[PDB]
Amino acid sequence: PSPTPNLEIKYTKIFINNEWQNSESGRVFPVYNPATGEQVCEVQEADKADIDKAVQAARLAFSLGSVWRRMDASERGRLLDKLADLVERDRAVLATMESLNGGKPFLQAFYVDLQGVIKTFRYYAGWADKIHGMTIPVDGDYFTFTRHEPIGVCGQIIPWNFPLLMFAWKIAPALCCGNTVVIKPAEQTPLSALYMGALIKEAGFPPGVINILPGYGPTAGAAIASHIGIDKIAFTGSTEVGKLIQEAAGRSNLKRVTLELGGKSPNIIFADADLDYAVEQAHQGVFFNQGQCCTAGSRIFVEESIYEEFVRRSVERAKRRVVGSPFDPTTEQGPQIDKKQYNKILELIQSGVAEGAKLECGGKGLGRKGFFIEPTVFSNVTDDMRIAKEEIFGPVQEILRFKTMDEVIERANNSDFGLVAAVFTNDINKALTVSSAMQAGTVWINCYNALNAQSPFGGFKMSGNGREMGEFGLREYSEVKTVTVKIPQKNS
Amino acid sequence: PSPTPNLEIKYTKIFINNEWQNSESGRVFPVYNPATGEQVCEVQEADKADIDKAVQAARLAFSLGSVWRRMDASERGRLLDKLADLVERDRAVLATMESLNGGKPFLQAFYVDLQGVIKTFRYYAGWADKIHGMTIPVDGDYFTFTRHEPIGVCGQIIPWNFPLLMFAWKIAPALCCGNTVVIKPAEQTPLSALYMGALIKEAGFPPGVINILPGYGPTAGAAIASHIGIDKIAFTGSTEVGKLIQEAAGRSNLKRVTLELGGKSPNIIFADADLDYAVEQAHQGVFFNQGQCCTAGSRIFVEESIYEEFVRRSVERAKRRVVGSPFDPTTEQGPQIDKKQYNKILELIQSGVAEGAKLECGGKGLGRKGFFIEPTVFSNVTDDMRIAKEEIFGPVQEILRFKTMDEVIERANNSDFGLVAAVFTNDINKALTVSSAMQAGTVWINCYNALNAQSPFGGFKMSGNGREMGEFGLREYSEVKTVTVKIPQKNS
Amino acid sequence: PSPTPNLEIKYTKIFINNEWQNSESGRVFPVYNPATGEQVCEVQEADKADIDKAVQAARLAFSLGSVWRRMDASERGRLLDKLADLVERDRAVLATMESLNGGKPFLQAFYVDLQGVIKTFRYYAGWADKIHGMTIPVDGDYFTFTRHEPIGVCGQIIPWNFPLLMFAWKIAPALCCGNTVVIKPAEQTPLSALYMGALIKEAGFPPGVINILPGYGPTAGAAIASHIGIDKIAFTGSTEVGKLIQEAAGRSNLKRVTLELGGKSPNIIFADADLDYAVEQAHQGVFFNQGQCCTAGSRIFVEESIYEEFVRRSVERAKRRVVGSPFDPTTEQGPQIDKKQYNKILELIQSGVAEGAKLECGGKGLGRKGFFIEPTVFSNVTDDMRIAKEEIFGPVQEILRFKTMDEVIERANNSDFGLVAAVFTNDINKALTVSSAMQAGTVWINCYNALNAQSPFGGFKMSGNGREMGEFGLREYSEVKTVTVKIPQKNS
Amino acid sequence: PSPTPNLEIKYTKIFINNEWQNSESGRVFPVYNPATGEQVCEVQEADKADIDKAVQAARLAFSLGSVWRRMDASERGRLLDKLADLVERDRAVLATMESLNGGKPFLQAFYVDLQGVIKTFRYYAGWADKIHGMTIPVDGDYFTFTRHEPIGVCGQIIPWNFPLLMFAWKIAPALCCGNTVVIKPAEQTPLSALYMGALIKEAGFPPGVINILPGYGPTAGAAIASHIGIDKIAFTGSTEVGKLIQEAAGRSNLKRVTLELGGKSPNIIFADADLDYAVEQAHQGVFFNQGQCCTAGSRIFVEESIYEEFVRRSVERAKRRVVGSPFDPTTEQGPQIDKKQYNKILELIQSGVAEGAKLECGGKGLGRKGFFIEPTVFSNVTDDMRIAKEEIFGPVQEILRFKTMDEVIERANNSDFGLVAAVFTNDINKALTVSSAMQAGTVWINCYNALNAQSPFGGFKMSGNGREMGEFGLREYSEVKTVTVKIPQKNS
Ligand SMILES: CS(=O)(=O)c1ccc(-c2nn(-c3ccc(C#N)cc3)cc2C(=O)Nc2cccc(F)c2)cc1
Ligand SMILES: CS(=O)(=O)c1ccc(-c2nn(-c3ccc(C#N)cc3)cc2C(=O)Nc2cccc(F)c2)cc1
Repeated sequence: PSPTPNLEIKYTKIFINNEWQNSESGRVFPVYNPATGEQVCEVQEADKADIDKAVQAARLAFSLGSVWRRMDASERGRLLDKLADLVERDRAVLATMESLNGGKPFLQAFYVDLQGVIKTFRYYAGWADKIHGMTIPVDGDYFTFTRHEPIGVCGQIIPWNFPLLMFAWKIAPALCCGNTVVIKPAEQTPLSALYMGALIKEAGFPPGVINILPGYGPTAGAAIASHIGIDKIAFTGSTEVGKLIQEAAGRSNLKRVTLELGGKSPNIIFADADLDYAVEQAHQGVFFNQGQCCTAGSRIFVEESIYEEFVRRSVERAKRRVVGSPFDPTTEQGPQIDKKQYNKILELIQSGVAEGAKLECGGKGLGRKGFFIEPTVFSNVTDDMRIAKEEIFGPVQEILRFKTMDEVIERANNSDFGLVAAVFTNDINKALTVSSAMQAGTVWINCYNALNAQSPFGGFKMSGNGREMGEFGLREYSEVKTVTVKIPQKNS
Repeated sequence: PSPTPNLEIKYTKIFINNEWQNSESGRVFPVYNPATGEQVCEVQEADKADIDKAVQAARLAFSLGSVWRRMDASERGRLLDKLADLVERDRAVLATMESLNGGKPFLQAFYVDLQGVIKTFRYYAGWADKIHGMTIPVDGDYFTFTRHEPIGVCGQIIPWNFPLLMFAWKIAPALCCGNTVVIKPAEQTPLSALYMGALIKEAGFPPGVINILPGYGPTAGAAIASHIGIDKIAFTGSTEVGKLIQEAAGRSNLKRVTLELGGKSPNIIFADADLDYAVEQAHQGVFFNQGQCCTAGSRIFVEESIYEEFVRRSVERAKRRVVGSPFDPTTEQGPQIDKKQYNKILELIQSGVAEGAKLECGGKGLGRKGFFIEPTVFSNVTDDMRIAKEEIFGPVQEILRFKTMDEVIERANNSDFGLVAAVFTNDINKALTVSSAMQAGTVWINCYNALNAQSPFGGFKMSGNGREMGEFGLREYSEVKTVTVKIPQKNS
Repeated sequence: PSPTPNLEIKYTKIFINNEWQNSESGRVFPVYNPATGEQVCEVQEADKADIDKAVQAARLAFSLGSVWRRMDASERGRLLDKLADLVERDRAVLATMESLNGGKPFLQAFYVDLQGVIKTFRYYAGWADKIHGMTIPVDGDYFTFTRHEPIGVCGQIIPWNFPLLMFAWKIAPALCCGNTVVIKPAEQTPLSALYMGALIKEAGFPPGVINILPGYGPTAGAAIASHIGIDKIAFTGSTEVGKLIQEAAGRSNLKRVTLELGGKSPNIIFADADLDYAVEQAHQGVFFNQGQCCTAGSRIFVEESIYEEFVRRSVERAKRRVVGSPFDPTTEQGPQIDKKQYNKILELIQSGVAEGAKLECGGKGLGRKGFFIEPTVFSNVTDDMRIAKEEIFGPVQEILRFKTMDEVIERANNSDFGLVAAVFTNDINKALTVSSAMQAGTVWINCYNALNAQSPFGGFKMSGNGREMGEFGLREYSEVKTVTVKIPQKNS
Repeated sequence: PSPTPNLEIKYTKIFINNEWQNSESGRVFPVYNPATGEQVCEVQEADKADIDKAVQAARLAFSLGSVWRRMDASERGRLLDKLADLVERDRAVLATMESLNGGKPFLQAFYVDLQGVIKTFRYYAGWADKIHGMTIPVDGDYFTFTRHEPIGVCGQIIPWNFPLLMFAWKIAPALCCGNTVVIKPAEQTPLSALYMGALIKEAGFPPGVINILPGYGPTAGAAIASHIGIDKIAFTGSTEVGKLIQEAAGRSNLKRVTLELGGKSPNIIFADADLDYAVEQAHQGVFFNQGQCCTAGSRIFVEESIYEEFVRRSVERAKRRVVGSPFDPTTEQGPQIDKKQYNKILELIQSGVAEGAKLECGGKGLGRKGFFIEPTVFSNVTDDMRIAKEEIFGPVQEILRFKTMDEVIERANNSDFGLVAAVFTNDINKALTVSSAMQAGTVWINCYNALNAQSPFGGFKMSGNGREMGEFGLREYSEVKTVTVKIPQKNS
């Protein structure tokens, strides 16, 4: 498969009540190609004026007697299935948008990102009419049962590293439970989300059920975060910004909050692991999606006996990593998202050099246009170094060394982040000892980034609150109502 | 049974690491008898220095490979079953200690409060080894499972409405999941919790698993909220302080938060019901626990056919409600908790007379000695009156009128709270339409505040976040960890 | 919608390994139009020889490393969704087949049976990747989890009253869990099942996963019931044959057994109920699909206060019930399935007149061709009469009177059949009383025949073993394997 | 703990309605200690007349509105926890009378059989109030929920090799769900079950909730199977009788059947495991309880590299096992249950020495101090010997040899039995591939026989139907009833 030639950007307006609207201020903002820097198009810039309108529509679409509220639970699933069909039909167009907007390699956005989007919508389409309450045997002459209802208007804010995928992970479980959505995609990458508005209208969702508002964080985002008519907010996923999301939630109307924040995920490589397999898996664990994943990956602990051999082949693998244009089927790594990310990475690269880390390869930017960075590897990294803490959303792999399994566990847990961990060993005792001792929401054994629509995802400690994906992602978007009836009889 | 004669307050210290301690400052605050104003005793006053030492004890008792961690989950239940036995043994003392401290009648404290305290422990004693994760059939050659691990150190702040019940409702699920507890009772009523520390040590819980710290809210409670070493705060109290708890969690720790806030809960009485049963149940929905209940039936909606009849028996019975010492067996209504709330119950009962509301009996007090307030009935209330919109933690009963069911549904959900609602009818259709239409976490049909260890609670909107009790109460003290293992084949 | 004009019966051979085979004996058997008595086509007759080939085809398709065993669970759902897509395209053809071969009125086969067929496949298409095991916190240093694996080859026998719907109800849950199927439709109505064989091959199901063998009971059915290579049997039909299935299973290989055996389901009409609603619903619960429903409300208990006028309204409703050709849109009632059922109904109608029942209307066969019978009503049918005890599969309504809820509860339960119940009342206490105090797998309140893909349904006593549909239908097609790992330290 | 000195069998009569009765015939049957051959006491011999009397008692205690029905589910749990207390109190008495009757070493019966009994009662004491149904979101104006209700009278037939452990594993889940029980202990060892009848009436269970009917299989056991007043049967015994049980059930009233038939469980041991640990767990895998376990533990495969070192340390441990009297503390092996069981395994011991298999030790006995067969170790056994395929419930170890993981999985699955498996290895991929490829209900990794109260236990293939001893054990004793109510409007 190949990218769409030229490709027209048809959808650049605000999506409210299934109509394309201009911004109330008339303003727009540009969207760039991170591989070249060219301005790709311009998008309506939503502000508090537009956010209030979408909440108004989402509230009306959620009132009793509404088509969305009345709709059979199985029919909410059929709409999700219909949406997944339109995404598969336009799988090549949406993958091209993700490449042009996010700098992701095309074949990556086609076989990974778009695959996850389709499978997420298909998975949650099956959960619609299977969200069960319970009947409970309470003391006394009572009949007590439990109803799971939708909370209401759900404001959602998603980031730029996985634009379409995060868009799916946010709306699929929320619609599955019958909520209405007001979602703001990242200002850098709003194109794939706006195209989703066209498919949503094509699938037949009632008006106002899904309202997409592109705009900036301090404007549209802060309007959502403190809106008194919004009942639940879901944010992804900077740990710093997430502090204010949960700050404005409590100061406004006490929304229920879900967070999917960052992490400095460790990756333990015991000496008794498939060496050729571990070096490639730890490399893809760091360098996938230009290092722009919350599930990196940065801290790689390797046992000393195989440390110098692991470092050697990791450097060989990093040097041959093909960095180039996203539309090229040989490219493995695209550019970074923007200049601010590009600057912050090179700063963090220079901090490691100025602190005793061995720069084995790379170290600076690539080319003159866009935001390409060399695949770089820092050796002899210690726990106190600046690059040891501080997540680096870039292609920088950092290899540490360790003795004793008890030491690597204490160090890998010695962190305020607890999103993800990965251990590589062939001893079942070592694998289950570490995985049960890790303070992380997802722990992979002999793999990395093994994500799926069936397995829940989310971090420990300051890596987020609540879990997405799987059945446990449905618990974020429901509200338990208990009903107790006085019974004359009461029998078993 | 009979109140314990000449009972001394043996435990007035601070419970850290299964030991009694003084304030690091040496400060001390007094506890009062609201039926009399007498100073009961003096308790140590904890603060940031003492809270820090409680977190250190709780963090060590939660350490990997601790006694509390390696312990079989089944013995976690037998430890909680043992606590229930000690409470059952010392039942008369605790009901006495709750009567002298909280101002509740001894027999109600004996038959209601402690019956629920005992049941809550025995209930969660069985859940301890029945906390289940899941193995997920997932795409690709993988084997994915989850394990429900305890979050960690849990800070808990309970009010004075039910000093012992709220204490049990908090620590029972937390310890059942395997957490450590840094709990802070209310300033007015910290004694029943301090005796529990003795039973806790007597039962055999390892030192540090439960830390009881009496003190002031803005002094000790804020130290729990802002402590970077606490993984989760669970708060029950006023809605305004719950917003700060929400804000204090985002400003510092991003800890998981469970709030349980105010009420102002509707009580819909239909014409086809039993007036004799509905009058008394609605009367006990207001005046139970001296009107100091988050689930108090504030607004009563009576059908137009039977309203003036409803008020007649209501006011009639409300003149027979005995208000006396909480130790006389005939007494049903004790005193209000203290002077700040005593004056507040009256400033708003003045607002009722000041507005179009029509008083039908009481409204002043008794002189007496403590903080006793007359059983007051109001009538011909309108929806916009301040009193039909202010959470009154006092024995005042406001009785409205309604015509159609569609009107009473809109008038009931028109409030920012949403903890509780109740319907009284014999019609199957009216009982089910109204019960589903309400926006509350708990809906009763032909009963009121019939709670149990089973079934969750609750509830909606600005009244709380999450649910205690039932199975779902456990979900707020667990932590879901996903483990994915690469497998060579994957069959089935 | 209109029936397909002159319909080709294209698929009349045995379906094994996604191929069309002739009978090893070379025999064929005829299929008849129950409304005209004329022959429709000839079908290959499956015997013990053909059953043997199907078993080894289904056994081979279930072997480790096969396509069906290694396929993602989500893809087993994709194939089920595609199968539902192919049914909705050929919805008019299959409804024509079922109307032609079963005597059902066309519009009712199009809007009820075919709707349930589609909704069933869609519902179970979602369950595939959502069948979860559990992780259990057991005593000692262990890690215990559970997998739900498919049982293996499932033999299934379905009746003739809902040929297509029973076909979907049986193969959807079995395929959802990953089993292979050997299914034998009733000899009277094998055609729509054989057309499903073509859709299965078109949908892309691997060969041998589904095998359809049309034939007779003592030949095809008996060979399935006693096959040593078949792991589970699922029979739906008469209670008499249900005893032989559970017997042959014990004599062969102790294969698991599911039974749906029907019964004599009561319908209780209280004077508190909507009379005109209950008259119409209870008349639908007796006469639906020519009275050939296992859930038929054969015994209608009516309160004496409204007995004589409920009876009269029912007689008027029966006298205007339109009987005619299944292809005519005005027809509500078609013919019975064959001469054997036709005679059994006419003999039971004679027993009612003999034992002293008031034949209020109808009671004799209508016309010369086909197997049409007049709508029939009885009265004062005391519990000892034969029509009150024996299950009638015909358009015969039987009305009893009662005096007390406690009396009608005991009378309705006095039966070896406990499949389905129904109470009509507007009081919630009476609705809770009967529904909880009855021995029936499904209790409908103020409705009848409200079947879903989401609700279980099954027998209590001699009316079946286990359930189908809902979540609980899946547990009858899954083996639970427990895996326990000795782990080093174990930290709960 | 020492065995009770001169214990007298106080309880010798049949237990019906919490009363001791004699047999309706007056016939009695003698019970023997197989470690002395001397007759110990005489027990009333139950038969059809006594079985009919117990069913009528069991049916009345289950009738609607009874004490057992109306009783709160949580108090059903308190009654179970009370039984566990009395068992731990009379722990010594129940221990010695299990060694006197069953013939097991006293400290084994004290620290194994009794530990399992107390944990089983206390594990199911918590499940009683936590059996939940579910509310279903179905299509249309309906509200659908399910209730998990007890089936009714349940007949149980435990074997002789774990009289008290099987007694708890049977009645605890049944009573947990609210059933009534008619249980028949083994004719070889009925005494400890009879004492439990005293502890039952001591604990306070209503009369008739549990009835103990000591007798013979072909006499009283068959009266349970063929009784039309019993809604469900649970066997546990030999595969041959279990086939007859499902025939007697299908021939009568279609009662639900769950069997625990046991068989030839394999045990794989790879060369990368600790030999000290592997040979010891393999010894106790087939030598525990004098080899009279369903698991067993029979076919022990060993990799080539360590086979002739495995047998060296095995025959060391075999001739080191101190056989003797059950009361001697230094005794590890006891006597077989009786002479016919003693006679069949010697008939099979010669069916290896004569079938070409090599013997390593034992193979005779030690006199006639009882029915003692000395620790015997085989070697060089092939798969199609009568020894490696049949019912050797004695202390016979069968050490096989295998080469490839693929080969031993075929050779281990090649069995009509397959109740349990076990694999010893440190390789993560080996332990995962083998454990998933096994056709067994329980498979252990680096352990054996590690049964716990929390984990379900059952059999695959022909040993056979149903699961017990977990959450899923509850499913076996509950009936699912669906309740659907027509509501005025959806709103979902
Ligand atoms: C959240 S709350 O602080 O607002 C509150 C509200 C109501 C009650 C309450 N109230 N009553 C009550 C009793 C009698 C009458 C009368 N006449 C009126 C009310 C009973 C309860 C109650 O929870 N029981 C209970 C029972 C079993 C287990 C358990 F854990 C708790 C307690 C606290
Ligand atoms: C179904 S069965 O009749 O085939 C059978 C099989 C194994 C055992 C068994 N065996 N052992 C065992 C003990 C020691 C040694 C040694 N050395 C070897 C095996 C322990 C058990 C056992 O169930 N424990 C248990 C523990 C806690 C709770 C509970 F509910 C059950 C019992 C019956």
